[PDB]
Amino acid sequence: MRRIVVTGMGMINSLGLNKEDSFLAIAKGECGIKHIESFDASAFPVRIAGEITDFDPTEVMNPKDVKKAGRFIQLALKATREAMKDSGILDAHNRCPEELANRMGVSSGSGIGGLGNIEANSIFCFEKGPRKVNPFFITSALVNMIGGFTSIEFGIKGPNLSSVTACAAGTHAIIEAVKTILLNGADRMLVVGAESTICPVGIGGFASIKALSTRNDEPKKASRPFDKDRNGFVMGEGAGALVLEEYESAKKRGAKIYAEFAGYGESGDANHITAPAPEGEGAFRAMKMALEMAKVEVGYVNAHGTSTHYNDLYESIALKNVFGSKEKVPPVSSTAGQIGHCLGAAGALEAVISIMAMNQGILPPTINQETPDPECDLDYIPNAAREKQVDAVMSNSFGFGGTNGVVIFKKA
Amino acid sequence: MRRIVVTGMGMINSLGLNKEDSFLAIAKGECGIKHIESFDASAFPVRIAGEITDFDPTEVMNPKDVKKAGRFIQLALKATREAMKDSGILDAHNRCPEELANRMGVSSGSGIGGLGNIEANSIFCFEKGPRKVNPFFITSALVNMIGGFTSIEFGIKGPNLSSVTACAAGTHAIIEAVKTILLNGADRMLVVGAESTICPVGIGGFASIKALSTRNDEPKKASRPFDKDRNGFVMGEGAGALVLEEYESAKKRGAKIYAEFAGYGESGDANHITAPAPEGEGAFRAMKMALEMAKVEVGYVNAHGTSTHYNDLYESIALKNVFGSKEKVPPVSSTAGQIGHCLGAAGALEAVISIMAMNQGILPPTINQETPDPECDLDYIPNAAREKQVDAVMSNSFGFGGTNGVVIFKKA
Amino acid sequence: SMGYLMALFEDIQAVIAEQLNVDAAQVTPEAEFVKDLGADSLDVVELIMALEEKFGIEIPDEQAEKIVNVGDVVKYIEDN
Amino acid sequence: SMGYLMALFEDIQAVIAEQLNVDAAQVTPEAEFVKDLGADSLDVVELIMALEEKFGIEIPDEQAEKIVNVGDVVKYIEDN
Ligand SMILES: *P(=O)(O)OCC(C)(C)[C@H](O)C(=O)NCCC(=O)NCCS
Ligand SMILES: *P(=O)(O)OCC(C)(C)[C@H](O)C(=O)NCCC(=O)NCCS
Repeated sequence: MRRIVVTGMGMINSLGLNKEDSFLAIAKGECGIKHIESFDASAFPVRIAGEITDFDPTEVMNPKDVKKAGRFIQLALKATREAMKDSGILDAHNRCPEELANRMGVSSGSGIGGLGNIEANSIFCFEKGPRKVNPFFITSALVNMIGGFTSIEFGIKGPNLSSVTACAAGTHAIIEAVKTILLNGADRMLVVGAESTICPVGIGGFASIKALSTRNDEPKKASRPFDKDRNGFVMGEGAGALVLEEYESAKKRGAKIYAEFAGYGESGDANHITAPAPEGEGAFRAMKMALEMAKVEVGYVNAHGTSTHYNDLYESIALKNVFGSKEKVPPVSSTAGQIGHCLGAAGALEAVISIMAMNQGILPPTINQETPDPECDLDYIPNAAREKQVDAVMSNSFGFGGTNGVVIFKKA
Repeated sequence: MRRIVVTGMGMINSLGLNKEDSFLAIAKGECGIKHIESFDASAFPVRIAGEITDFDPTEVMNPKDVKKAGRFIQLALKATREAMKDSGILDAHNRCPEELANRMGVSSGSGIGGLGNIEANSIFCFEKGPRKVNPFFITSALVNMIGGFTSIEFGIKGPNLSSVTACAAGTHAIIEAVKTILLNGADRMLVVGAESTICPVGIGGFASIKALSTRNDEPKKASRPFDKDRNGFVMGEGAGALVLEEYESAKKRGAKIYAEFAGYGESGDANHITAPAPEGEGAFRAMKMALEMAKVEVGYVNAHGTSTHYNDLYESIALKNVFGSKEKVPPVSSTAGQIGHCLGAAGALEAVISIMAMNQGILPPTINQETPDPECDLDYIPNAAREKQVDAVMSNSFGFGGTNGVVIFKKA
Repeated sequence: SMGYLMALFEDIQAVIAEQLNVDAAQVTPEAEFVKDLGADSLDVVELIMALEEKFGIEIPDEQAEKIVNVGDVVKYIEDN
Repeated sequence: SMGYLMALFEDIQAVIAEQLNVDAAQVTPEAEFVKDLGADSLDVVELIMALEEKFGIEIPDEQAEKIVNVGDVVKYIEDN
């Protein structure tokens, strides 16, 4: 069918403000997880998170507009600006050329978007009445306002789409973009996943279901995917961004080619609202469907690997079953140890990370591997990055509601 | 490409608990707007809404699980149960047959999902700390839990996708399901748009930007699309659901065939975060791309028509422009007078309404047409339904962020 | 007092029954939540919170972790 | 007095300046919000809210409709 390439990338997370600084720190096995300081978490059972402390919103938008955008959108406007410039597509005004604008869209993803803004205006309304609800509340908080602000910022007028499938949103935003190009609804798609939920009701929500790690004393050992001492995820904030283009278009305009899109898979467990399907059954089907569609040898897997008991175990089971045996599973790592699990943004961050691993022949490690889990018996690239050339990479994402998405990119 | 038909439908709104009662009332020009009573709005500047007062969640859910679902999910379960039953797909245990289950997915749409749940738990946390955050908060609130709860109730394990494009989410949810089936990712999809945000911060959010009608002294004349005395929309709640099915597989099953999918269009304005593009330019392009893809004669248009100044005006201009002239615009009606504008659910509700209008040769009116607007000069089927047979229908949806979606269904 | 203890038992039984749509028939001291009452990881953590909310108490996380049956929960609350 | 009036005007200039992200230079009594200050429907109503916060006011909704130049707002706050 139609062919699709990645021509621009960007990302911002707790280990870097750009994809270059971020990936290096991730491949070195550093860790951006810190103690929450965006809010007073002193009374909370969970006081750590993958916070970005160096991010300045007034660098990506003028000071008047900062109050109109939730933090996840500010992060998205940074990552997309990097990717859009990286792509070389912008004109002299830093805007998409007019003759191309109708055919370039945006596919955005977030699990919940502007939670802190909903929380704040909810409290305003509950303390002072509705007249204290700020006019900029709604458009600062809706998930699709990522595509809203980004499309106005770059003048792209193609399909403007938003995925909100929980912790798989960033991967589904990639796939919906692919589908749109494959069906000739666009020739290019800005893709961006973005999430920033480090706020009281955000941390308390995941604490009250015991989803989060409570290793507060050690923020840099808390997130440990597949380890035997894993005791919950650590919430991270960030955004990742890709530019996708139909292959001939990219060639004609002389594009940088990071990767070619190879295959995808989507499924639902129809089992449980938070727990994974037994044996990762839904994950298995999405992974098989992506592998059958890519028809390439995957040399590296970026796992969802959120540091929970069920995900790491049921994701490991599904990986064996799809590759046949534990010996046939390619090298796997989760980078959630380094930057935390970034929820709706994870799928997008981990596609950028995975393609860069391929580009550089450097496979980042899973950090904090201290005690092998006998039931998690794969090669998780423990602690130290592996220099290895791969020709294709696969990234997995699963969300509450049992929704699964998998993407495979291959070498250009 | 592959052929897509509608084989089951369901809907709930402020004028009925199922599609038969509701459509009858809507075609008769009845109005479900009333005074708000689901919270204390006595100190609010807007005190009217399309509230559903006869809905009992315990009729769709085990009473013990009502607490796990936001009100928008409860409405989605009501509408999807009706459409699934209507489709004849369900087995003796009201679940999808296991050998069809992997190829039937779910495409869900909502603007914000469980806002009242986020508001309530934000307030618990602020007033009494994170130990008062209810454990069922997150999974009651996420937009994609519509697909989560429904896929579990019906045992459908195909692609599980959610659209969060604001007031166009319901229509984009249809389009993502169509795209999924076109690309062979599923043979059937359950589509459902659902929204319930009649809560203090939801009403406060929209009054803060002066988007809501303030005719609190006359709830059933407040919503009046295209009328010269319109003064803002009226918020409604509800859910619409459709079963989409590849054509050969539907005929094999003996399915009933309500309609055939004919075309769609999607675009972004890249203009303003709440106001439409000048001359409804993004709407024009989305409508043009749907009409060019359908290649049929559209005999009725269910307009977005929310009863604000801007939409009604610029939607009318874009309609004229796309059909060529005022005389060449098919009959147009907005049913938001009758049931309110239902935000993320509107596109799903209005696809059901449009298709039923086709099925029964009855075009429902735009009600409360008392004063012609010179700038709004189309045929809006004023005040009383028109008995007229049509062979295709078009439904428009636009959302904050300038995101547009259009779908056309044709007789079959 | 023994009467006070029996009243506390009645209240706990009612709470476990409602939160889990189960009749007071099954809420016996030997009823384990997952096998006998049909609960899950989320229902249990939610039952324990409305206990702390209705009885104005605060079950520390360690004791909440060992809860396997209604008998155990009631005995912990009595020890309080 | 005249000094009080000057202080009030300067406070209004500060709020209108921070909200619309413009110098206190352009916010003169004859400056129009949409034409001269680069504002929009959402910016004016949000500026009006901020003033109802910096100057204890509660402008009723009908008076906010007739607001074209910064002078209107300043004179309303004067009549306070
Ligand atoms: P139960 O054992 O299901 O308890 C609920 C918890 C919170 C443990 C929940 O099921 C869970 O943590 N599931 C793990 C699934 C997972 O990590 N999925 C990825 C989305 S974050
Ligand atoms: P400003 O002149 O942008 O005015 C703000 C309001 C709230 C009037 C805004 O422009 C508006 O009306 N936005 C939505 C218009 C509409 O009806 N859109 C359809 C999607 S709800």
